[PDB]
Amino acid sequence: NHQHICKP
Amino acid sequence: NHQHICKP
Amino acid sequence: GGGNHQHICKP
Amino acid sequence: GGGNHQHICKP
Amino acid sequence: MSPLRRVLAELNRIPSSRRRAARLFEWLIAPMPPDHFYRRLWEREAVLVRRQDHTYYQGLFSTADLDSMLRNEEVQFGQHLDAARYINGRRETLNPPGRALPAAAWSLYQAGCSLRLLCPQAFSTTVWQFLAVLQEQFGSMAGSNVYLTPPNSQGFAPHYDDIEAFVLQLEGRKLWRVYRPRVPTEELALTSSPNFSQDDLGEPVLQTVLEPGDLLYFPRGFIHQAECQDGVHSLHLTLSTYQRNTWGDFLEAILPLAVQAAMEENVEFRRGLPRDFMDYMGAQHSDSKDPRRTAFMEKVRVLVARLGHFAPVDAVADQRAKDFIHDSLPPVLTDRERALSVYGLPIRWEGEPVNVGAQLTTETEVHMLQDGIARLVGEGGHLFLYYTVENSRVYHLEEPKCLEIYPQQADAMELLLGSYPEFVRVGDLPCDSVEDQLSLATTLYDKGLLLTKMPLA
Amino acid sequence: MSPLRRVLAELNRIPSSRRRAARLFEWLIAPMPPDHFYRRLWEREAVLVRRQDHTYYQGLFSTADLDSMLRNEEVQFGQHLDAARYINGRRETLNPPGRALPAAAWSLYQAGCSLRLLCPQAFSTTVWQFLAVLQEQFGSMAGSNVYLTPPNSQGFAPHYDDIEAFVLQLEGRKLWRVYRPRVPTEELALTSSPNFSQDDLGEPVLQTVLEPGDLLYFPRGFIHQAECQDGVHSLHLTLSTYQRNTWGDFLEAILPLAVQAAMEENVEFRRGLPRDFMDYMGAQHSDSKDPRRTAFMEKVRVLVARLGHFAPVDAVADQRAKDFIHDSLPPVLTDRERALSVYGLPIRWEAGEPVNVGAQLTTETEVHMLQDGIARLVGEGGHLFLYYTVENSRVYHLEEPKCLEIYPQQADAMELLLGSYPEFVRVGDLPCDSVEDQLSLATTLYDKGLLLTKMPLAL
Amino acid sequence: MSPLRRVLAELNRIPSSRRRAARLFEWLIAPMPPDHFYRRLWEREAVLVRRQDHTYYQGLFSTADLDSMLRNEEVQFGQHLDAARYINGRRETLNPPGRALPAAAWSLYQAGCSLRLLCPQAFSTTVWQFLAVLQEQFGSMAGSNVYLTPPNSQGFAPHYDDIEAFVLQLEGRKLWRVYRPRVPTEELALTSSPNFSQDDLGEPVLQTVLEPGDLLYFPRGFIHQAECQDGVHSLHLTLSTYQRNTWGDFLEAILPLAVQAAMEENVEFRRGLPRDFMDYMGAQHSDSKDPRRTAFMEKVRVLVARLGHFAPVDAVADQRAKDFIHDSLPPVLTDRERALSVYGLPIRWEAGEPVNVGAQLTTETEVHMLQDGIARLVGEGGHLFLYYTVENSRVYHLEEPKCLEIYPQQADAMELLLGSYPEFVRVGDLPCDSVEDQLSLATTLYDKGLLLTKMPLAL
Amino acid sequence: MSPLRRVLAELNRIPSSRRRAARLFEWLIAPMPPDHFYRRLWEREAVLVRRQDHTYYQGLFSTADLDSMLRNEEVQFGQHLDAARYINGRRETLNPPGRALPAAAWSLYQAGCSLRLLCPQAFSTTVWQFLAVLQEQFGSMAGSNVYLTPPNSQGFAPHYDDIEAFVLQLEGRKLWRVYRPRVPTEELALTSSPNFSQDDLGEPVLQTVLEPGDLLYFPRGFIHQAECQDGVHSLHLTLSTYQRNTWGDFLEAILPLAVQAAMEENVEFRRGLPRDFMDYMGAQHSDSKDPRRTAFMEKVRVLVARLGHFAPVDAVADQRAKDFIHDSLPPVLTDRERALSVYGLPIRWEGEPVNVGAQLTTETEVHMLQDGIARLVGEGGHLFLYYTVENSRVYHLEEPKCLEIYPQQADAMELLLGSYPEFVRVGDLPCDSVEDQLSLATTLYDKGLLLTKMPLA
Ligand SMILES: O=C(O)CNC(=O)C(=O)O
Ligand SMILES: O=C(O)CNC(=O)C(=O)O
Ligand SMILES: O=C(O)CNC(=O)C(=O)O
Ligand SMILES: O=C(O)CNC(=O)C(=O)O
Ligand SMILES: [Mn+2]
Ligand SMILES: [Mn+2]
Ligand SMILES: [Mn+2]
Ligand SMILES: [Mn+2]
Repeated sequence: NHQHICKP
Repeated sequence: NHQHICKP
Repeated sequence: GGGNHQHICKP
Repeated sequence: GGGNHQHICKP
Repeated sequence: MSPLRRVLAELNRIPSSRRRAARLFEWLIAPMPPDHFYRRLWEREAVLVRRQDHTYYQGLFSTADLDSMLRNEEVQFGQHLDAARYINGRRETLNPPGRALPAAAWSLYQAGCSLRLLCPQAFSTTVWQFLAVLQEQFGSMAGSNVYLTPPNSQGFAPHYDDIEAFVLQLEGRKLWRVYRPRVPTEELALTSSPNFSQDDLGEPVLQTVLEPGDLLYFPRGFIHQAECQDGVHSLHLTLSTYQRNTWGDFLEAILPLAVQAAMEENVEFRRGLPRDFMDYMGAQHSDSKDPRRTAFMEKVRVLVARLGHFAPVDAVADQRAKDFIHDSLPPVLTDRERALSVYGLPIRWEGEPVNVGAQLTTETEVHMLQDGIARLVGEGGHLFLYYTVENSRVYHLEEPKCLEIYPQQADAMELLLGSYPEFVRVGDLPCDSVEDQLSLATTLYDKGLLLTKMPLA
Repeated sequence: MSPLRRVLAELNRIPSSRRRAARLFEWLIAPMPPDHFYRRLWEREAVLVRRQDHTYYQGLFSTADLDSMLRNEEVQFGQHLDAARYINGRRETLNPPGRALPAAAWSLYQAGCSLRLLCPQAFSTTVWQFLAVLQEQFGSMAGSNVYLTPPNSQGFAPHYDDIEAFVLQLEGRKLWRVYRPRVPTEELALTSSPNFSQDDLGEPVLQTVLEPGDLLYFPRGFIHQAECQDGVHSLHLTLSTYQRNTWGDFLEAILPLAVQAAMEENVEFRRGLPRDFMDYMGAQHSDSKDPRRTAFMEKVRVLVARLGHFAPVDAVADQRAKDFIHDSLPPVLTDRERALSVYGLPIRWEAGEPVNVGAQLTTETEVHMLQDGIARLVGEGGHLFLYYTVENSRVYHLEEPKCLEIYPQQADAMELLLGSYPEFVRVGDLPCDSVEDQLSLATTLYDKGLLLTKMPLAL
Repeated sequence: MSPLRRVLAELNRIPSSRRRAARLFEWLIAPMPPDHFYRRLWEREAVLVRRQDHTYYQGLFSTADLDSMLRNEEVQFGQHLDAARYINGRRETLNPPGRALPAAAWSLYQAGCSLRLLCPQAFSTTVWQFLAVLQEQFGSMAGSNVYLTPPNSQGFAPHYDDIEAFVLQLEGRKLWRVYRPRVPTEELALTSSPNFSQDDLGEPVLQTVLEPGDLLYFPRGFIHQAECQDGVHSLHLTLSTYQRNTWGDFLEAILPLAVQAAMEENVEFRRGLPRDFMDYMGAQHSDSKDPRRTAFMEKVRVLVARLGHFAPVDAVADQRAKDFIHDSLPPVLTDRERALSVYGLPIRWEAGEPVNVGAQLTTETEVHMLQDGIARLVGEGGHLFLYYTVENSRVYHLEEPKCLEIYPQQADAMELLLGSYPEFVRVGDLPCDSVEDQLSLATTLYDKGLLLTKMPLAL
Repeated sequence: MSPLRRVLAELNRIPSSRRRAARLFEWLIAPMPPDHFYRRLWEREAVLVRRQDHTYYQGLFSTADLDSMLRNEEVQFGQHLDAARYINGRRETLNPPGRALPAAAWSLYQAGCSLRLLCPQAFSTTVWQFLAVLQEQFGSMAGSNVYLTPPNSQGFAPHYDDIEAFVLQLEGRKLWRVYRPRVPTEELALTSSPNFSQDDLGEPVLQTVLEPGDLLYFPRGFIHQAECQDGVHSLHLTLSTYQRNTWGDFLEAILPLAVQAAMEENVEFRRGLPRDFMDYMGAQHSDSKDPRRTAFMEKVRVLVARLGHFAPVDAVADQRAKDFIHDSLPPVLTDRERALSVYGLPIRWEGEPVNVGAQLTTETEVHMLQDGIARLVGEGGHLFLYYTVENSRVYHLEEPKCLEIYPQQADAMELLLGSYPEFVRVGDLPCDSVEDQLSLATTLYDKGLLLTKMPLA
């Protein structure tokens, strides 16, 4: 869902 | 079958 | 003594 | 300057 | 002028970046007082702020910007944009491989899918500024996402997140339902939850139709879901923060270092275990009445308790700061800070380089560019100044930037950090010589970590 | 309008991308004919093209562009910019750690340092299109470096590079000195050379002052060096290409596959070695008068020769092609190609909803590859993959091999489109099994931005 | 019969392996009582046991055994043998590369070098049984090194080790010097120390000449050094144990699991940190008069203490036990245990076919673990595993964690056998669900060599 | 005295190890002449030698030894012993995890399974000596396996192997069926084959009942299967060799180094490929008539052919030798070689070290301990002497053992290798000084790579 990390 | 290598 | 033309651009 | 008693035996 | 453009113009006139961050958060939750929020609401309750000003966020982000983002920027599916729909109580993700082109993105949208942009701050400079300033007052990385839902649909299945969320309604209307932690273990959850069914949810502690300009905050652990009704879409930016910034995480770092210090400084941690403790300790003997077992348990607790004495609190406090300096987004400078820093030096190409050769002098009055750009940390037997100025708008694109601070300047580097925003005359720095006062000042300035009262000449 | 701006305006008016590349190369070495150049000059001699038009490269790149770049971009020292100077016959590189701020960069410049912008195509869209087009007719990755040297100084020590170089003079002037390969092994060298001293050099095969607009070309292996003399600086863009694109590099890939295949297909390669060959073969026996030795050498040569029959040429060709699609820079589309591709669909957000939605390909749709150097069909273990360049970054290998699988029921059609360029093909005429096989391919390609319809779609 | 040979003969006549270990330790420090030793001497004081019986260790290891070993075994320098000398207060180790041949080893010895045989238990079966038994009552891996020093020389520089040491004098005599921990941090030190100089030493808490048969014990942290003086050599075996077996090492494992559990089970650990704690917490603030700081330190101490309630003691206990089964040396069976185990089944090849085939366990079979320190049941993610030592090499970690899974339908029975030792249990009386569950376990254990029947099987 | 014990006693009286290996192979295939075998049979045809002497192999290996191996040694399932049965045209392997105890091993046997010991040379010293000597004349690693099959059963499914096989019938009787390569690609196969069904096999080129003392040889690629009939078991030792020792493998090493030398020494390999060769080369254009394509193919073949000139044959010849020195088993010394080497120095412990201090002198007559123990190879810019003396009886247990040979001794180290078995007086070595003649000799001797005519004093 809401990914706190800009880009994996 | 016949393994030419002593031990893997 | 630094290098020269850097073609690939990696860098 | 080498080491001493080697307990674990790995060595 | 919209309240946002106005508050930004207001921030550009505020000297302290700390005062600038406070004010911005004050603006984000207004009229609600920040002290009340952090005291009674933060991490405690779900809060809805009915703004009654649909222009409150005008200028932050809009759908047109997202559309312009798919056309120009290299927006990538999965990497950046996510498309999902919620139907029949099941969360499905329609993510084609490759680049997210306007034609494909709007196709999914029209199909009833919702679009979530994972790193708005990497494209929109407005969102970057927002997050970049709000993080200074959160003391933690201020992430963010953008959700766009089409009329009469739900993009996501009910769930909770591992971060403190601030939902900002940008366009349209959306029906929200926020629930309080279902069980004790879900309150302030460590990790995000799976997608839930409607059978897992209790009654909403909050259920409202967020209107553009409204703000909805809710703690990690609070399940939530939203949906668009008949006739209109929805667009919001969810500001997140405080991921893994709990006392437990602080301990995770403290403990290993604690047991180590103790074993070195206290013989009681170096004493051998019982030669036969395996005869009464272990799941197998979890039911044994052997008094020795109770003695062992007692010895463990007593020893664990004694660790608080050896805990390197300030050390881990710095490491977390270093990691934060690393997680932070690059600072957004005010016109004044720019003009008074290396970034504003009138050195350009007019022909030849013009106005080249500005020099700092023992008379120059300086002070850190901002308050949340640098952090002094001592690793190994050395001291390093970690900074954010060279950080990318993409989480960890770059690596921990720092510069070695030599002891002869340590006292001065510590002063500069503490005296902000007070202008310090370089000639009156706590160093051994003038060569040590000018070098530091020059080294910092050139790095774009310092600024002067008057522009250099 | 500057010649560059005109020629670019011209490229946009040309339908074929293969023709654009050619036409642009023609423009680069003009008045010299591309035909003559590739037949007599290329990889053979150093060439100077005195343009006599200081506006020739106007619009390409300027010192002002560089100043704006260090200011508006995250130009990293060592990663994007190299500051260096040459003095006392010693090459020194003083690269401050971190971002290259205008203040620092210009300070070094003032100090007598040359600035070399490593990947200009990453920050300049004009330079990107230049190279993106030239790479097509080069059939090899086209890269470049911009060099800015201050007055009365030399930034680099004499040396030679591992690529074919086309030096373009953009501003100011510079004294160049190019030498022919010093020795046989240095002719068309494989790897760049170390820094040389004037003592290692002979006489220049060419020594001249390049003026804005001029072009100086020279093959890998040709030592060279430049310097500014009068009180004027110098700015040039060196376009480079053909790195590790030699016959030896092609054999490197061939051989292992050859010998392997030869062993699986010919018993002569599966026969055991002599039981006692170590008795007459080896460094300690380079002189032995043992007949069995000469027989050994002969058998090796005979087997080596026999490999030519087992060489998987088409395979290695496609691999190199695949690797080229990977190294390639993203394609620069013409307004025409854009408006007729998925990129130019008028579907965007307006008011409160998507406008002009529903573009659908039909069997009556006439199509053809968006360009000729954007895709390449390659087989691998019964699997067929179509590799493309449309999703590549302007930063070499910043992305990874992008592809999409092609099922056998489309192979023939996909193979057709690749060769039919730029001839329009009715989708309903693609050689497939079903109408659902033609539309699926055409659709899967159009949406991916690898195809272009004869007319814009509005269904 | 030498005391060693007698005591060994005695151990073979003792049914319990736990009692053998104890009895053997009793023999080691005799006349001193094990009880007194572990309560007053162990890890506290250096101890000397003047045996007054030069035959005490006869049969254990001899210099002749070493000579035969370097000759009949592949003794590798640096890997198995260390040759060293101490002169001018400098420790030097001259280890020739490769195999340690008698000629080379004795040459070094003649030159004044001490030979230290690192893993004697790998080449000597007598030393193996010695340690294999002693490890059981130590509840920790028991290792040893043999030291052979030539006359009028010192092989090692003064230092202290990280293990509990029991020096056994086998041949000749040596002058020993043991010191108490120089400083607090050196008491029961964690890691071995560097080589020390006489200047770093104080007065010896014990200085004596060890005679064959004597035992000198001293705790980790106690500096020591030895040397030969008269024209006689010295040979000793130093038995060591308790490496990294401290309370701190137990906490190392506990804490992470504790804090983790505490966070998953208590919201106080899941609460967020202060937004501005970096304002008063950090090296640059070790002096701040900010109240919030004292509150911070207090909250940390309060939370640290609260961890005692979340500590997974039984889990870490079993892990350490598991790791012990892994570090353990293979069990030395008594003729009794052998004849009654799978190892002593009379089934072997004779004539042209296997003879005496068909030994089958029955419900009427009385059994019990082959020994008490060979197995350990450990749970891991809903899975139950029985780790054993019977397949371990005499070379530490030469093999990897050997185990076999235990299904829940047997857990109770398997847990029973582990605690019932050495009480015989009728297989038909094992607490399982079915008769097929008792036989399957008993059979699976017997064949694995982890069980022993009351009577030999002939069915 | 059995023919084996007698041939071994005969080998212990033969000076040259090369003559010792030849003689042993001569004994293994007798009466058949080795020159005939290697000329017409080796790698060409399947051969059966009807010995008519059931005591021929007496002493080599027996079932009692295997039984004694399971009881004493640490024989491990899978690692060492393998148990398999062939039923209903399917190959099944019954391998319990753990150690192979006599009770378990004989249980499987009685059950109808066959047992195969993978590394007989690691346990039996007799087999080691056999293989250790036979390898010197094969110029390749002499592996080996032992198969034990119970009466009326087949342990293995039909198949071929990747090595030249010499089956030695030790006990019992067994029905064998050897087939010639089925297809051209199977002749002298590179890799072993899967298990075959009876439908895949053609007619046997050979079908016989091997009796104890008989030998059956057959090339890689030759499918084969055996089975025990009514009343008796079978036990044989299959000696293998020549695995991946083909001309193709030699090329695999040569080619990469060839194209490299060429590209450095010849500009024609440094010339750029066609700017548009992708337009006519590739599977896509495999059908195109473009003349340029035929020119390309022609240029490739011509260039490939020119590689034979740049092929570093002697270099790869050494590398293969180095790898063989690494693959080899440790040498089995004869009483004489032992007495005249470091291994036989009367230096022991009688008290104190007695007879310690033997010294080599410029008068001492020396020569390599054997012919197949050392190999001189030059890597980097250095020279190294690789040797087998310190090799384990377990394939690659240890790693490549060597010692650096300094140039001043290179000529002498080359001589010693070539002049074997001729005794060379140390004082007359091709070195720069006496210090260089004694050092080498001493360095080699102490390594156990050299021997002296008369025992040192
Ligand atoms: O908008 C939705 O359908 C879901 N939104 C979220 O989960 C969020 O903003 O954190
Ligand atoms: O400009 C210089 O001093 C050197 N230039 C180059 O080497 C080049 O452009 O390839
Ligand atoms: O014997 C010596 O010189 C030193 N011995 C030891 O350190 C020991 O046995 O632990
Ligand atoms: O004996 C068998 O059943 C099979 N034997 C072999 O495959 C062999 O010896 O190479
Ligand atoms: Mn959410
Ligand atoms: Mn076989
Ligand atoms: Mn160059
Ligand atoms: Mn010691």
